[PDB]
Amino acid sequence: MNKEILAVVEAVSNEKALPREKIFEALESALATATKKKYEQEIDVRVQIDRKSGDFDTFRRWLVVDEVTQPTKEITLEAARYEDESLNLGDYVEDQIESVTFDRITTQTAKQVIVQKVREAERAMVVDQFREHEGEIITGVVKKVNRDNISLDLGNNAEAVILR
Amino acid sequence: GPEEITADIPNVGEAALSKLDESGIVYIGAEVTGGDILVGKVTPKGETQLTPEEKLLRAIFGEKASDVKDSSLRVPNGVSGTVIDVQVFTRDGVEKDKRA
Amino acid sequence: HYIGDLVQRTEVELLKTPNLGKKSLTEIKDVLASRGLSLGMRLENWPPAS
Amino acid sequence: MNLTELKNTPVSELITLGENMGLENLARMRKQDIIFAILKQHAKSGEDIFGDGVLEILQDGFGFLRSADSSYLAGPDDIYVSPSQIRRFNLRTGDTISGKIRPPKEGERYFALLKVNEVNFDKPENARNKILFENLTPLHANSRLRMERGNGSTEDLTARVLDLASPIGRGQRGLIVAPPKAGKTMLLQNIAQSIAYNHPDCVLMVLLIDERPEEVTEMQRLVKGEVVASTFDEPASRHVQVAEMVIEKAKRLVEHKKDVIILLDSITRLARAYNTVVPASGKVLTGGVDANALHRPKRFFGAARNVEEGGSLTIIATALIDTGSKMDEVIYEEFKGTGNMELHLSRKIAEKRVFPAIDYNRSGTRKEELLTTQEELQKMWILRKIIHPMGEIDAMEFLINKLAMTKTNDDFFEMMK
Amino acid sequence: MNLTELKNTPVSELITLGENMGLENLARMRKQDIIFAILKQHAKSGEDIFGDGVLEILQDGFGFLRSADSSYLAGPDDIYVSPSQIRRFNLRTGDTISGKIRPPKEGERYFALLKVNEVNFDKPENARNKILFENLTPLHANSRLRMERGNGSTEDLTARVLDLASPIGRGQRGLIVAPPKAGKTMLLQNIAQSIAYNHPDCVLMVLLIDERPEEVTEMQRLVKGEVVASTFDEPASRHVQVAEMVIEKAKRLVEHKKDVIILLDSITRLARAYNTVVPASGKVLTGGVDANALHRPKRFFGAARNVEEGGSLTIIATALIDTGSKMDEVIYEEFKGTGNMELHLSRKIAEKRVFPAIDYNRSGTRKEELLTTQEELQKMWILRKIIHPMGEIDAMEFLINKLAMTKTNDDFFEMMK
Amino acid sequence: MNLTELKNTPVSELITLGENMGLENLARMRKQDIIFAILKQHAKSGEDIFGDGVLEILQDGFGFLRSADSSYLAGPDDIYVSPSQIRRFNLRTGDTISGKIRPPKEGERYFALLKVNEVNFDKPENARNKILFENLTPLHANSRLRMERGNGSTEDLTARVLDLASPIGRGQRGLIVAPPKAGKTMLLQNIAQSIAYNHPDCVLMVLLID
RNA sequence: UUAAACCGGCGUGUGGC
Ligand SMILES: Nc1ncnc2c1ncn2[C@@H]1O[C@H](COP(=O)(O)OP(=O)(O)O)[C@@H](O)[C@H]1O
Ligand SMILES: Nc1ncnc2c1ncn2[C@@H]1O[C@H](COP(=O)(O)OP(=O)(O)O)[C@@H](O)[C@H]1O
Ligand SMILES: Nc1ncnc2c1ncn2[C@@H]1O[C@H](COP(=O)(O)OP(=O)(O)O)[C@@H](O)[C@H]1O
Ligand code: BEF
Ligand code: BEF
Ligand code: BEF
Ligand SMILES: [Mg+2]
Ligand SMILES: [Mg+2]
Ligand SMILES: [Mg+2]
Repeated sequence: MNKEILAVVEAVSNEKALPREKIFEALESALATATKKKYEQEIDVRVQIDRKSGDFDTFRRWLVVDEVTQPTKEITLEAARYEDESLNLGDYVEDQIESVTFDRITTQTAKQVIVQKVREAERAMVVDQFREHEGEIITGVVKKVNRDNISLDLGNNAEAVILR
Repeated sequence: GPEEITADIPNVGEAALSKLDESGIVYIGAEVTGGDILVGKVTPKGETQLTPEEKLLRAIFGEKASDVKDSSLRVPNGVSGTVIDVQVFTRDGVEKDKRA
Repeated sequence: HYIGDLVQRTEVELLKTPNLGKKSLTEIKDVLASRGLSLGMRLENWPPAS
Repeated sequence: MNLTELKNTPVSELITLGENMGLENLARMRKQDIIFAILKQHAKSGEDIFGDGVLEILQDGFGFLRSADSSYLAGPDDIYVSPSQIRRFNLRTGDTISGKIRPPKEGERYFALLKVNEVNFDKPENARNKILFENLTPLHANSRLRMERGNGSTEDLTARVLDLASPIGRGQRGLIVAPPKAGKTMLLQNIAQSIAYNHPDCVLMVLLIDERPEEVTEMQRLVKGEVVASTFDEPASRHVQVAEMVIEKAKRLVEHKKDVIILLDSITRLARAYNTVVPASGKVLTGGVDANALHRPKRFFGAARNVEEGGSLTIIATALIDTGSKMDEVIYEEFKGTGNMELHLSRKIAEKRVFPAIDYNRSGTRKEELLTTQEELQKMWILRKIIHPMGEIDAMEFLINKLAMTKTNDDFFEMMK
Repeated sequence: MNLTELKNTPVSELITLGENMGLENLARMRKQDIIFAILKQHAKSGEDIFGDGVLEILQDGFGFLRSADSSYLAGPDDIYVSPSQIRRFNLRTGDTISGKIRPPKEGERYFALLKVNEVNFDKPENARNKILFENLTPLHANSRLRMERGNGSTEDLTARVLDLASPIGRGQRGLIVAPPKAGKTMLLQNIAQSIAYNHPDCVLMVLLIDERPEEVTEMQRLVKGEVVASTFDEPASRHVQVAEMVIEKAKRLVEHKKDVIILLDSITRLARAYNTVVPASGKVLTGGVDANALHRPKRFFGAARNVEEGGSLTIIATALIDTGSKMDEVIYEEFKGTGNMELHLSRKIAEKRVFPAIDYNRSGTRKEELLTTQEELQKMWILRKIIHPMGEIDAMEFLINKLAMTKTNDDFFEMMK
Repeated sequence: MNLTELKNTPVSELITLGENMGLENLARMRKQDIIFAILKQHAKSGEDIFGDGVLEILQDGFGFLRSADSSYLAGPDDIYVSPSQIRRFNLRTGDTISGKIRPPKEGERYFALLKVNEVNFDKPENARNKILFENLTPLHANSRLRMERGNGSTEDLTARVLDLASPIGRGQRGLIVAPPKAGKTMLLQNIAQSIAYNHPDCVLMVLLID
């Protein structure tokens, strides 16, 4: 259960590209995408798994907007009387508690989101490797040209773009 | 990889999983009308040559891969019925499920 | 009883309805708006069946 | 209504009040659980309850209104505070908040505070526009807090001796260095009683950490003011909780320009708890204390200060020696240099049934000229000059005899003539 | 009938009674298994059995009536208690319950208690409407419990010395700090015998944790009262079980306004078991003890208190030193500050065949003026004044010689004249 | 503008200046946090801020401009210094740098120093071509730094006694060996005051630890 | 380059008309 998730976050190789905080926010996103599959109601669900202390506890986001379609995520600009919300924007609820726990498709979603997150961390790494020269002349070969922008390479998988 | 009968079926409604037990085989006495899953035979398809991160990840998350393969038997379109007897036979060495 | 009167009842009368909290309101929002209907729609012909 | 209004009275009145409310057998559950059930029924009667408590902020952003009589600990009557109040007013830890509360609907946890009506015994407008505590300008003790009672009791000397050894004032940082079985309990008792009787203007906040429950009951119903304590019944977690909570309450009360006396005993057990609840840095110091184990204790100790704008925070934390091991002594050392007020008690004289045995030699106060008038300072200088060249036993018997032969301190000056 | 009524007698009478009941060979199974089979047959005769035991509550909500002679442990005669009784009366842990029981039908486990007839030797109406234990008001020892026997035995001195070193009373919290091979066994033996003979009004509850079975047999059939013990035959689980069970029984008996003496030896092995059964917090303290490993021991130790309303709980838990390692000493330290009653025994004098070797110097009692009259207190003060300036061996030989030269303690006062 | 220019004054002027800038309630956050928000708004007005601070170099190669009034510690107004400046001028630790700074875009951390305008109260050309400190030639105290004030105060003696006990000069290495409760505080106080009054040419840098 | 939508071959045996 939660001890398994703790073992996973202890066993992640890129603890430096993705420390505990990014790991449990990635699991937030993973459980959200999993709840997208648990219920046919497409609802954004933060779950604040509280990595260090304990395990997940499911919430429900109100997505404040005057519309009413998918009412699990519909609140008008001022519907904040009940539950002492008293907030126009950002007031979100905790209605459904302890939803479907980890199953195999939940692990599939977690796996894909954590691997794309490792990819995003490597993108931050190449950002750092291309930075420190912001505002300097640099050499670069191009890869593709488009009507709105062009792609450029420098070496070491250094990817950049030049807009129109 | 081998073939499994894990009842965790992806991309399927809960109404279709209602007849299934914890193992993946419907109980003895639950009637079926249309094409409804009664064997949870979902198995991986994803090829080898995955990066070390992929292998370590799928290992630390249990034993999960491109398992989305339905590969499940349903009733033929047109025939109803009520299951009254289940028969399962394992190969020597394969672990016996709880229903067997 | 009939939503023929609740169709003329928007979401401003949901949490003011007595004892509509977290899970009961969740069910009300789910089993009503997911079937193609919207909670609260203005019309003027429900009495004469027109 | 107010929880403390139901808490000042024993479980018997709570039981009969619940019988008035018509509920299940109340005596079976705990008395604070009785109060929870009683407030639930009172809310069922169709009225908004009025609650109060000091704020405790968790990581999630919401708050808990811990009550005074519950020793600032977790309870079923801890009012939930929605984050919206922290967004509007940003009430920090220790802010005494009073306002309207509602019952918990099912699947909820506790009562929820709807609207604040009183912020630290002041209007809520002063809560947002206010200068902070760590943002203040610390200073020395300007105003003197006299200690003698004035009617000449036997333990009244235990206050006079302080006024004769080293004065105590607002915003000071006091240490009480004493071994076990020395006389610290009765000392802080009469100190609190004298502060309350002679100076009822200041807010007396006596503190007790990891003592006998009988001691807690003797302290709560003997002195004037709020008595929050955490005995050995609570682990280091609740110890550090109550400690930081009372210190933040004192911070807020000084922010509201009020004087707070914090008599704590002992600081060594607090330091032990802190060293218990710190992450390991892969190394240990001399005595068995972690490296960063002193940072938060030092913060809690240095929270006391005298302010230019208004209010004061004066802490008197007792240090414990003669424990056999090093680590406690280490604490003592790390605490002699941070506090600007030392007071040392004698056990070698206490075993002789000679009370009170205060170390007149190593006692002292930094910037003590601001703690007493001119000619009284001259006379105290001459008196310490007289006390110095004689032996320890000599000075102590002279003290006890000639002060019990007197009634008040200025009478003592006029008798030494 | 009652299980203890079949338990006071050996296995021989149980065997012949089972032969009277006409069953399979009884001597083959265990004697408590014999009692189980015998009660099963007695229930087969068409009668409702009358059972009794103290309640143990599991997570499921039902209860077990553990018997006294079974050392408050799991047995085949542990009466099952349906949750409906916990819904009606809410009998907590340690409540001595007696009532009607039925045999277990097949596929069941044990006997089921139908209707309670006696709750803690009182009517069941007092069980629901009653003030709780942790809800009481703790106080100090007001009434003095004398220890001397009165006929002048050689080990009678071992009681007198206590009355001469530091008095003992109701609601006190006593520690016995002694190394191995010092004389704790015979000491607590004659202490229990003197409490029983001179003060038969109070409930003597001697406790034994992790000792020799021969010691358990010597303790059970020598002193007055119930003797529950758990030797090394049981792991830390059953150790903490019997400990919490006797402490909850004492809590309930004090709730019923009765005095309970709990002589425990030793507290260090109990602390070791507790440290064995706590979850790891990813860190260790000095000596090899977990952080939260002391919370529950501290609770069990501070359960003792003197009550305003009625009853008292006085525990005398023996502390063990000179074990070579640190952790045990650590326990001792964490236990000197919580107990308000210390008593220290000497092994350096015990090796000299000088018994009893009680440390007269570091022994003491807090608020000991409430433990003895006025002039006797003056005389004890003067006697300690006389004992102080002489050496350790001097004080101890003076003690033993001049007290064996006396018979009683007031006779000792009148001989010192 | 300059952070210290907003730091010499208490939190009250900072609060009214933020009210002039039209922001959220400033008194709620800390006064140095007030300065951070105020400089953020000042940068929002479309102007390049002028900052200054002494350089602190981490392992990554970039730098932080710690301010004087913040006790040379970590703060929200610590100007980020890109490694390119350490590549051009190679400003070492302790170099008082003043120059143009920009606001932090979102997802960034603090203000970034664009171009240095003042290096240790001198032109930046002297920063690259300069002889180093551990590269110097150490010597003894040649010039004498007198300590007596000259108007005869009671603690003026506390300076005179030094001039009568053992003189003090430039480049010296002095120790003050004293037990607690001896009079070190007032001593160093009047020492600093006498050095400042009688010798205002030298840079007085008083230090206090714990 | 980006966005949206959709994604029985063979033999054998038996029986019937
Ligand atoms: N001012 C005093 N007058 C008389 N006795 C005192 C006084 N102070 C302490 N005592 C004695 O000290 C004992 C309690 O000491 P205690 O406060 O427990 O010291 P510590 O806090 O160092 O353990 C009491 O028995 C009491 O007789
Ligand atoms: N009052 C006493 N009179 C005579 N001998 C004693 C007395 N108390 C203890 N002893 C000696 O102590 C020994 C038993 O010590 P024991 O109680 O087992 O040590 P511990 O204090 O470690 O439990 C016996 O052999 C006995 O001779
Ligand atoms: N020249 C002086 N005139 C008057 N009082 C002095 C003088 N020097 C020291 N003192 C007194 O001695 C104390 C010294 O305090 P402090 O400077 O903190 O000593 P230390 O630096 O050793 O801690 C002050 O409280 C002050 O009252
Ligand atoms: F025995 Be003292 F209270 F440390
Ligand atoms: F060996 Be003894 F019982 F401490
Ligand atoms: F010597 Be003091 F602590 F400044
Ligand atoms: Mg004490
Ligand atoms: Mg023994
Ligand atoms: Mg100093």
